[PDB]
Order: sequence, then C-alpha cells, then structure tokens
Amino acid sequence: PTTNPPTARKFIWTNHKFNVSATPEQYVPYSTTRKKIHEWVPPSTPY
Amino acid sequence: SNLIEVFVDGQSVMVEPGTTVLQACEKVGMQIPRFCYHERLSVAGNCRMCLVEIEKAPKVVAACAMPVMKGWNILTNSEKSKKAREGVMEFLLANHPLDCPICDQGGECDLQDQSMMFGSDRSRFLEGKRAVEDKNIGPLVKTIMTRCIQCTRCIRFASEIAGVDDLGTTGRGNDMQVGTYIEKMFMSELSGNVIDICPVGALTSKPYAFTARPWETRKTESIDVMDAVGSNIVVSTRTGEVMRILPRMHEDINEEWISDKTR
Amino acid sequence: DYNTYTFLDLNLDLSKFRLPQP
Amino acid sequence: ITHTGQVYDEKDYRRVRFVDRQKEVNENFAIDLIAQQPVNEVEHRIIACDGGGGALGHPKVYINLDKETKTGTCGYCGLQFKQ
Amino acid sequence: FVHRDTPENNPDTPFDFTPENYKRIEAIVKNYPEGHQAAAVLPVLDLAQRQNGWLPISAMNKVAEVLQVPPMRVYEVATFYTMYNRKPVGKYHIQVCTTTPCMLRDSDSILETLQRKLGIKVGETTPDKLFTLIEVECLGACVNAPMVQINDNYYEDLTPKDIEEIIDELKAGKVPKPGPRSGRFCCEPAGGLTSLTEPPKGPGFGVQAG
Amino acid sequence: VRPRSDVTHKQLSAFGEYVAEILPKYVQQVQVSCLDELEICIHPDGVIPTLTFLRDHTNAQFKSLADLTAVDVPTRQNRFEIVYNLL
Amino acid sequence: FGSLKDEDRIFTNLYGRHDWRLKGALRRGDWYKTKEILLKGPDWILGEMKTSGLRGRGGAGFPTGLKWSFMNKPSDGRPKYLVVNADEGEPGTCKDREIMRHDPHKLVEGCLVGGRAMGARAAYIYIRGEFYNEASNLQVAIREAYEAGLIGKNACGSDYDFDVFVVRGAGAYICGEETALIESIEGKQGKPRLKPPFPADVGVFGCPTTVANVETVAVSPTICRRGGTWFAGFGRERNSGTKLFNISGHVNHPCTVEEEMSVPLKELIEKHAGGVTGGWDNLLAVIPGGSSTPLIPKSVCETVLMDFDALVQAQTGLGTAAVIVMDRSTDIVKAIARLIEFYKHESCGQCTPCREGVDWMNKVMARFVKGDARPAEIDSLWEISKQIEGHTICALGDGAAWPVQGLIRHFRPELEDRMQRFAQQH
Amino acid sequence: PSGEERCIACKLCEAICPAQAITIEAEPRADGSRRTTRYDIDMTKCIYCGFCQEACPVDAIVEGPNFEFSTETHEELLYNKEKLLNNGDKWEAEIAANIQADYLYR
Amino acid sequence: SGVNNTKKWKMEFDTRERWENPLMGWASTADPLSNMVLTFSAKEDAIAFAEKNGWSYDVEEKKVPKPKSKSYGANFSWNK
Ligand SMILES: Cc1cc2nc3c(=O)[nH]c(=O)nc-3n(C[C@H](O)[C@H](O)[C@H](O)COP(=O)(O)O)c2cc1C
Ligand code: SF4
Ligand code: SF4
Ligand code: SF4
Ligand code: FES
Ligand code: FES
Ligand SMILES: [Zn+2]
Repeated sequence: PTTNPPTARKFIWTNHKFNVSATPEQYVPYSTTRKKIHEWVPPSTPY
Repeated sequence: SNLIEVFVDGQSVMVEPGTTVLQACEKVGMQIPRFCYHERLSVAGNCRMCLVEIEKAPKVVAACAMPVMKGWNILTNSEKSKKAREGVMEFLLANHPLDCPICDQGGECDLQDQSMMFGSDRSRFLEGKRAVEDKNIGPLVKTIMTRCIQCTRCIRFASEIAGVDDLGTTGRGNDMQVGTYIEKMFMSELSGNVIDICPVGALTSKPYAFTARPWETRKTESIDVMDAVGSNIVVSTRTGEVMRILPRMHEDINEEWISDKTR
Repeated sequence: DYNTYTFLDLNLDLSKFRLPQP
Repeated sequence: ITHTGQVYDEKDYRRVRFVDRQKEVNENFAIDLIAQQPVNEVEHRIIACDGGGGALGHPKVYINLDKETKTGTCGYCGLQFKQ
Repeated sequence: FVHRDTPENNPDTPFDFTPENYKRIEAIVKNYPEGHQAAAVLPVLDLAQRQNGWLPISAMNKVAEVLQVPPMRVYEVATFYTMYNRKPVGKYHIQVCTTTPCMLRDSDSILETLQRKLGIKVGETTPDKLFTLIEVECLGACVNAPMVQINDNYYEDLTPKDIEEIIDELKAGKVPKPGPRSGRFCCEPAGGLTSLTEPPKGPGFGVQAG
Repeated sequence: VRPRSDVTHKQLSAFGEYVAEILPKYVQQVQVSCLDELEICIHPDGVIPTLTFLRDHTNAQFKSLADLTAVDVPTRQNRFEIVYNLL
Repeated sequence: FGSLKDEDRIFTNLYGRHDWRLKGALRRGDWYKTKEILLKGPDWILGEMKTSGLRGRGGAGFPTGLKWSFMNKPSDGRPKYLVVNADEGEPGTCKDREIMRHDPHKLVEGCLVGGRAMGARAAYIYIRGEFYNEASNLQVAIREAYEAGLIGKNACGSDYDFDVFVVRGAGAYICGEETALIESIEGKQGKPRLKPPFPADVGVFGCPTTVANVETVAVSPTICRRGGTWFAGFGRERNSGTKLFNISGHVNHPCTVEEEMSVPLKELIEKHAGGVTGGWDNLLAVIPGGSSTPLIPKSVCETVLMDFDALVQAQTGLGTAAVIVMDRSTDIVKAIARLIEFYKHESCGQCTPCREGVDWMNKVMARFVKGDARPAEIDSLWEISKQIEGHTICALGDGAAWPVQGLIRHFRPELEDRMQRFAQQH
Repeated sequence: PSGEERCIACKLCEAICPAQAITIEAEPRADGSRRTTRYDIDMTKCIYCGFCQEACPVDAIVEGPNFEFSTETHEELLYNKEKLLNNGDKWEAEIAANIQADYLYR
Repeated sequence: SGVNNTKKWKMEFDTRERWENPLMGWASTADPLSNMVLTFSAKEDAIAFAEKNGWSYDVEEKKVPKPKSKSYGANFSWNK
C-alpha cells in the first residue's frame, strides 16, 4: 500500500475496526423500513 | 357461409371474411410478436414488428392490418419473417435508453421479451442515441418518455376508449415525441389504463414507482368494491401488503380496464 | 408580383363558381 | 436517524436490541453526498453519463438537458448536468 | 417540440382573424365537403400565419375553435409540417436550398455568402429581425440549381454575388425583381432550346375522329 | 449449435423397432429424442419382461441399471412415470 | 430510340413562350374536343388510357389505365373524387413545376377529361405550399375556365358537373405519398395509411378517390385527342409515350425537355440539355429518377437508356425521370449522405423501420464521409438498408435504402479508401 | 466516489440469489431517486455463490475480500443495508483494487 | 400482451397469515401449502386432484377474449 497508495473517495473510513462482536459496538440487526399500515388514532376530545 | 379457409402453416383454419392475418394465427394458436396492436384499440401499423410472410408473395405483410384472403399460408416462422423481426428489433432497441434497472416495467416489458424471444442477441448501433424531454402529464402517470417506441396506443386509447383526445404526436422524423404539445395534465377517469397499455415503461405509475418488481408480486384475483360496476381486478401483493391493483379481463364487466379510483 | 392573400382571396372569388357542396 | 428516518418509537421494544449495543448507522448519507457534487454545465443538448469508469461504472444513458429550467439527472449516479 | 409558455409566446397574446380573414376562412371551409370542416386546418392555420408570422400557441388555439377541432390536432399539424414558423420570424425569411442537386451546383457558397452578408449565422435572425436565415431542403426549382426562397418568392439560378445584390435591394427598397436573375427563361436549355424551337400546334391537329 | 450425428438416430431408431417387435405385448411407444436417446415406453405389466429381454439378449445386452426415477405429472391420471435408464 | 419532334410534343408552352393563360391555350387548342370526349363516357376514356400504355408518370409508374379503372366500379352512394398531387418533392423534380406554372390549363382539362373517366364529382390539386406563386397561376387559370363554363356545372357543354379546387401543401415531401396526400387533404397529420384499405375503396373522406402525378392527368386529354396509338407508338414496348426529362447538376445546360421515353441516357444529356460538365468522361455517376432511385455509374449508363423496363433491368428506377449528374469532382459519399439527411429531416416517423433506420444510416453515412468508420461497417449498412427496404409502411423507406445500396454496389472501393485515409493519419 | 450509494434497487440481485438470502424493498427517495429502503443479506442463508456480484448492473453489491467475520450471535450474521454500506466503506479501497484487476476478465 | 401464461389451468390453495417478523421485518408465514401452486392441463384433471386429496375446490370457468372485428379501413370512415 505504501508503494501504490490506494484511491481515497471522501467517504471511506480512516479508522477501520476489528471484530466488534463481543464488544458493545456490534451490529444488532434491525428492519430499516418505516411503518406500513398507519392506524386511526382515537379522537382525544371526548364526544 | 362467410367462412374463408386460410392456412396458417398449412392448418386450414377457417375465418370470417375480414379477419386480419394476426387474428388467423391466433385461432391456430400462434402469436405474431406485436407492438401498437391492442385488441380493443384501432389497428395502426406503426411498429411493423408483426411482418409475416404469406406464401408465394414478394413482400412480407402486416399481420395486424392485412385482411386475410383465401388460400394464403402465413409462414409465420419462415426464415424471412425472422429477419423481418431480427431487423425491426434492431431498430426499436437502437434509440432505446438502457435503464431497464430503472424501468419498473422490468419483467412487465413486451419489448425485452419480444427481444429475448424474437430478436437478436447483440447490437450494431455504434452511433449515438436520442433523448426526449420528460413531461409532467399528471400526478398518477410518470412519463419517462425517452422510453417511448412511438407505438401510438396511448393516442388511440386516449381518444378511442376514453374520449380525452388530448395526447397526440408532435413533429416528424426521429424526434416525433407523443406528449401533450402544451403541458396540460391528462386528467380523466380511465387515465391509469395508459400505464397498463403502454408496453414500454415510458409512462408508468408514479405511486407504484419503485416499490417492487413484478416477478416477486403474488397475484390474487379479486373484485372492485369502489364502484358498483364490480370490475374484475388482480391485487398484486408482496410479503403481505398490496403493492398494485391492475385490471384482469372480464368480457361483460370491465374488459381490461379499471377506474382511476380503484387502482 | 402577388399578395399574401392572392391564393385565398382569389379562391373566395371562385366560391361563386364552386359547384354546390356534397 | 438512518437514511430513511428509521427510528424505533420511544415505546418499541426492538430498542431492547440496542440496549448495551450500538445501533449501526452510517454518518455518510447519500441524499446529501450527491447534493455536494455540482451541476455539470455541458454544452450539448444531450450528454451521456456512462457512470464514470466505463465498464466499471453504470449502464450508459443519454440525458436531455433541453429543458432550460431544470437539470438532467442520471437515474443512476444522481449526477446533474445543465446546458 | 414543447411549448413552454413564455410571456411573449403564450395565449396572453390574444389572436382573432381580422373580419376579412374570417371571410376568407369561410370560403376555405366551403371547398371541403360539408361535415368535414376539420379538413381546413392547414389552410386556415396558414392564414393565421399570414396574419401573424409568429403563429403563437394562441393562434393555434383559435384555429381549433374556428374549425371546431380538438386543440391537439392543430398542434400536430403545426409541429409536423415545416412551413409553419411556430416562433417569431424575420420580415424577409430567406431560405437556402441545400439538397444534393443545388449543392452539386455549389449551393454551399450561397449560404456562406448569406451568412456574412447577413452577418447572422444560419438558424438565426438579424438583430433588426429583417432577415432570418434557414437551411431549408429541396424547394423545387432544382433545375435552376443555385436557388433560395426569400419569403414567398423564388429567387433562382443565383450566383453568390447576385444574392448580395438581392439582399441589398431588400435592405433598401422592396420587390427586388423576384425570379431567376440570369438570362435563362425559366427552365429552358441555357444555351438554346433543344426543342420547342418551332411554333406551337393548332386546335384539332392529328385528332382521331371524335 | 451442437453437432448431431444421424448415425445414432438411425441405429437407435432401428433398435427401437427391434425391441418393439420382440416385445409387442407391452411396448406402447418407442421414440428417439432429438438428442439421440431411445425411450421405449412399456405398459406397467411389462416391467419384468422388457427389462429381462434387454438384460439377457445377445443382440441387446443392457447389463447395468444407471437409474430408476419417477417424475410426477400431477395432471396425468397415472401420476408417476417410473423411468429406468440402462447401459 | 428518341428524337421526338416538337410537333409531336405535348406541352408546347413548356419554357413558356406562349401565354400560359387561356388565350395562348386556345391557340394551342387544348380545349378542343373536351365536350365530345366526356360525351364519349368514362369507359371509353379509360380504355384509351389502357391503349396508351401510359404508366404512372409519377413515382412508381403503375399502369395508369388499370389504376384509374379501379374506381370505374359503380358508386356505392359516396361521391367519387379526383386528387392530383403536385407536391413535386422528389429532389431533382422541377418536371411538374412547369405544367403547373407554364401550362396550367392543360392540367385543368386533364382534370375533367380524367374526371369523367373515373366519374369523379370533383378534383383537388395539392400544389406544394412552397410554390405560392405557382398557386397564384393555376386558380387564375381555373377561374378563367369556369368563367368560360369549361368546368363547373354544365362543364364545357356536358351535363357532367365537375369542380376543381387547389389545396395548400406545407413543405412536406411525404405529403406527396398517395395515402398521405389524402390525410393532408383530410386535415390530419400527413402520415401514410396502410394499403390493405386501398385508396379507391377508402377515399378521402371515405369516398372513393384516385391520385395521379400532375403529368399523368395533363397528358390524358391530349392522348384521347391524339389517340392511344399515336402516344403508344413513341415508347418502347411496355414503356410508352414521351416523358419529360429534367437533367440537373454537372451538365452544361440543365433543362427540362420532354423526349421519347426509352431515350438513351448517354444521348439525353448529349442532345437536349447539354454535355456532361467536363466531357462525358467526367461522369462519376447519375441518378436517373431522382434521389429515391439508385445512381448508376458511367460504364452502365450510355449502354442503358431512360425507360422504366430498361432501368429495372439496370437495378434503378425511372421514377420522376430527374437526371442528377455527378462529375468526378464530387464526394459521392457526401452527395448520397445529404440525401439521407434529406430523408431524416423528412420521414413521418409513423413506422419503426424508417424512423430509426433512416436516422441510423444518416449517423453511419456522416461517419463514412469523415472516414472515421471501419471498412466492416460498410456491409453492415448494406444489411441495415434491406431491413428498411421491405419492412416500411410506405415507399419512402423503400426510397432511402436504394441510394445507400447504390453507393455500396458501385463505389465500395472509394468508401474503403476514405476508411483507409482516416486510419493512416490517426 | 461522489457518495451516492450505487444500488438503484433493480432487485435482480434478489431474483438471481440461489438461497433467497437478499431481501429488498424500495420507494422513491425524496430526491426522487430510486433507492432501497431495506436491503438485508442473510449471510447464514447466503452460500457465497458470487452471482449477485455478477448480476448487479451498477455493480453495487460486491463480494468483498474479508472472510473473517465470525460472530458470537446468530443475529449479528443477518446484515441490513447499514452494516453492508459500512462494510462497503471500510473495504472500498481494496474492493476497488480487486474489481480493477478483474473487470477486463468479466 | 403475451398470452402464454393464460394457457394451463392452475389450482392454488387459499392465502393465509403473513405477519411481520420482529427482528428483521421480513414477512413470516405459518401456512405450508401457501407457495404451492400445482399446474394441471385440463379442468377435469384438476378437479380430480382436489377430490382424491380431499381439498375443497371452487372451479372458475376459463374466460377467453371474445372475437373482435377489426379492419384498418374503418378508421377512415366517411361518418363513424
Ligand atoms: C415519399 C414519397 C414521396 C412522393 N412524392 C411524390 C410527388 O412529389 N409527386 C408525385 O406525383 N408522386 C409522388 N409520390 C408517389 C405517389 O405516392 C403516388 O404513387 C403517385 O403520385 C401516383 O401517381 P401516378 O399514378 O400518376 O404515378 C411519392 C411517393 C412517396 C413514397
Ligand atoms: S422498456 Fe423499460 S424495461 Fe422494457 S426495455 Fe425499455 S427499459 Fe428495459
Ligand atoms: S407512450 Fe407508451 S403508448 Fe404512448 S406511444 Fe409511447 S409507448 Fe406507445
Ligand atoms: S444491488 Fe446491484 S442488483 Fe441488487 S439492487 Fe442494488 S443494484 Fe440492482
Ligand atoms: S402490430 Fe403489426 S403493425 Fe404494430
Ligand atoms: S434541391 Fe434545391 S431545388 Fe430541389
Ligand atoms: Zn450518472
């Protein structure tokens, strides 16, 4: 990498990390899609 | 009486006088590759992708527009009628913008398939392509019209099935663009059908822009409840939420069309 | 020498001669 | 929070997942990163965005920069070009 | 081919056939079969151009109403044919024929002459809007190959200089002897009639009985 | 386009007729694919007889059973299509 | 053979020299037996046409008699019509501009003589809008004729009633096409229709109609007057009569002169018109029928003569018989290239093969003139050419393919060198 | 390089995955661009065929060099768009070099 | 506009629950016979499969496009 340095693209990380699995930094899978069926919230004003 | 006998590859089908060459192939069961011909829309002959070869005839004929005549043999798969498709598909594709992974009529394209089935494997158009400015025709139909194969089925539907008579061809040459000359939205019921009827994905649905891709959509056949015509419809569901409702054909009730409300 | 309306106006003059419409 | 405003509600329990752990998100968001790139002022009605790098880029497409008001944007890169 | 409404070119520009023009429009409609007024689109649209060279979107709309035809139809005709301006056009509007027949007889020279003579490049118009230069296609009159159509007239068989002369005539004064400005009469053999030298024939000649 | 020798489509075709003639009580159809493969079709009762003739006939020795499989065409009344490939 | 006599020529007013107005026409005696002819009846007139052997005279030379005859079938309650195309667009054609401008009357009586042959209620003349002045001349002539009562009700003493109209063209070559002239007359966009509903069957305004080159309508009264035989004698076999020849480009005296059809080409330029500029040796190529027909190179030319049968043997079309000549001083690759530019700026775009195909050849042809394209591309354009030739809705795609085919057929070595020239300088 | 994620949600990476691993659902982003709201590669389902690398038109999904991603919990192996995009940012320099070396071959 | 997928009869089991999965949001189904669609060439054969397997059936008659008369001439009709 010293001889032919790589291409820098102004998003690539500068601090790369090792396996963070046992440490709290670990990926915890989650759905990234937003809600699908919005619901009718009840009127808060007493009828 | 009134039953000519025409041979589709020597099958002696018999058809009422008046049936087109494309129609003769249909009753035998063969399907002429076709663009710009819709059963419930007037024959226009714009694409010429249906050229077939009646036997003992110098030139190939336009299937969708040629009244069949007694004795004719269609030779639909004749070496000639394949050059007459291998060479048309060369042209439709030449000016086409390859954004098939943008075109949400990805698997719902009658132009890739008719190209994967009836056309060539490569291209020779080393020249440059064209681009046509898009149009905000409305809030329902997204017209990325650089996709248009100038097949004039919209201009027909928009005049014949619906009485809008707004969409029209403008200009001549390779920059004939089929969009409203002045920017007036295509506001009418029956509007969304243009999506379903444009085989190209030039103008498609704006709400269902990029939510899905057709192979995934599980298709359940059900009934329109928004209006009392009870139009037949197919609800396309992916992973359990409805993604699109598009018409399914019922001769008597909705013959391939559905309202702007119920889709 | 002819005017921009020569064709049209001449025609209108011919209208009288023009045989009855279909 | 995430690219799509994916933020578990204050009461959702998948937040337990994030308890004692990092909810992985990326600071670099595309919606913003493309904006930074300036509009390319080409001098031809129709220009092509091969995607940068030819075969190492995206399918080639031609954009019509004719509309004087707006700017053409490659359906792929998002790069914008104006005449 | 898109009309993006502009203050100048948009319906705010009101259009209406002068009373006389409307009379003309009526005759035009009479020619065609009754119940087929729509057929008079081209003729009427032209009349509009005669009235206003610009032929603005408003004009197109008027044509439609006058002929009770869908507005789009008028648009299609206007955007299809080429003799319709669809924009403002120069008082003179010269058009230079550049098909192979003319080019083979050096049409390109004429165009170049005009470009600097006019001082304006093709596809563009002079500042005074007096002259608009367009590279039009075969205008007929190919025999007199070097040829250009200034407005309606057909100036033919022109050598580069001749045009400059014509343009000057147009620039100061009017009606610059429109036609082939060379000795040849129409499309005759330039040197001498190769035929039709003798007097014409007479009525009944070599007529089969009845 | 694959190279096809019609020598085989002729040899195999003939054999098909030979088998059929020798075992007409069970052979219903005998076809050769365009891929030069013979596929005698036998009534289920001819399982024992047709195989045995092929295993032990001087002019057709088919000693080893390559495979026994059963496609399932649900539409077909007789659902399964036991296929025995021999070498 | 050739050498028609001026006496036996048809448009004596050609080149003007005689009042194009009626008076000059009366000395010409053009309106001499018009009442009698119409009195003869539709059939007799059409018959004379067949005897004449007169072919199209316009673009494709279909037998005129048979064609016109197709509408001699009984009326089905729709008024039959006459359409006389005067678009005269084919590059190199000033052939028609003459009859219209110089001898308007000949065409006026051509119209009614032709009209009773088809029993047309009325005739519409579509003169190209470009020719505004030309229009001025004909309706002055048409106005004279009715004033006389030659046309209109009681036409020339005949109970026949025929009305003649002039329609403004709007700068379109395609308007010229038979199904498209109609649509322009109908007022829609000028886009051809398919032939299966033939023009006679579905007419303009759904009323049987027929379309003729103005030359074809103009000669019918004189041919009836002179009889089919006199006319049929001048031509060679099937090819018959004398067709006007317009020679333009690289000839000493470019002019339109009518001569016996079947006149040798080396001779046409030699006897009328004028010598090939720079000597007959300076003839790279000539396109006999105008831009649509394939050009023929010099060695083939003098051998062949100008008649449709001889030309089809030669692989080229008589067409409008517009002779365009190219000296050895011209870049043919660029000459034909502008004709493809002539067709991209003009085809309607209704049909897929012409729309993209003609634009595709234009792009390749421009590269060919530069020499940027490689040698293998040249036969590629061959193949693109025939895809367009048999697949198009109208004939213009037929027409665009032929010049491309001619350039590859006879000038393939020159294009390869232009290929080579650019590759060498890199 | 600008910073716009390459994927345009054509979703044929999902179509050709042999194991049904990739799940993609998309919607037009506010910019108006096409983008994937959720892209989930289930690595335990994935059999690392490398067809997704093959199929992508923009080549947004790539087979990265790292093989050492063993995880204590099964959930960590399931990967959403944010982990993969982060994986992409970390290894982009080598991925670019690797694609640079092998693209002529493909 | 292709009709090659409207040729063979198919019998499809009734659709069932597709609840969202909490950890990843993937669709989850508890019905085994959901994705199964068997294809049968003729209506009679498909009915037979339901009877011997004991599943309830409700056959829908094929509906094929009715013949439609078309002719390019009409579009140029004197009075339409
Ligand atoms: C693109 C195109 C342009 C044409 N232009 C003309 C023209 O300018 N004049 C003409 O007489 N015929 C023209 N034709 C031929 C006409 O369509 C028609 O065949 C002819 O006018 C019939 O006349 P005829 O019977 O006298 O030959 C053209 C055809 C095509 C395909
Ligand atoms: S239409 Fe959309 S999908 Fe069909 S080919 Fe053109 S781009 Fe690809
Ligand atoms: S929009 Fe769709 S339908 Fe209308 S023309 Fe272009 S392609 Fe044919
Ligand atoms: S990854 Fe490549 S293929 Fe899969 S969607 Fe994003 S872009 Fe299309
Ligand atoms: S379907 Fe035959 S012309 Fe388009
Ligand atoms: S080409 Fe210029 S006159 Fe026909
Ligand atoms: Zn881009």
